[PDB]
Amino acid sequence: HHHHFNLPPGNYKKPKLLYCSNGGHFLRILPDGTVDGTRDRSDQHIQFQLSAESVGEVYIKSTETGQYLAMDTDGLVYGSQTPNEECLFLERLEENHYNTYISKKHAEKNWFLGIKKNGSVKRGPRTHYGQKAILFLPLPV
Repeated sequence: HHHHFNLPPGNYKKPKLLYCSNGGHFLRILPDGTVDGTRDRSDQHIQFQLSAESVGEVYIKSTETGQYLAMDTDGLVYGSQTPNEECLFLERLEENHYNTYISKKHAEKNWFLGIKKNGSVKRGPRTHYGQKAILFLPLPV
């Protein structure tokens, strides 16, 4: 409805690292549910298992902790112990080669997952099409 349907080649079979090209950070969920970006390729909290719920709809789960990436009503990204509506993301291809993650619940507002150059995760409303912060590369673990 609100977005295009260009999809990235499949990437759920194996766990992946979600590399943000903006500042070169790996998405990370700390045990306390804190979400940020880290440049430390040796972190034990940057590995995720993605799975398709519906074509183009995914869940992003931390393999270390089992926490699910989610986005709250206020646009803040957090780690959810259990899967819910806030955990569904629209996985799309962007600029022909990257992956973008749009909050399903907030799809009409174009709220995305994105990381600033300083490694801080962005609030939903601060993100938008055209930004570098929303571009991810799923890398092998």
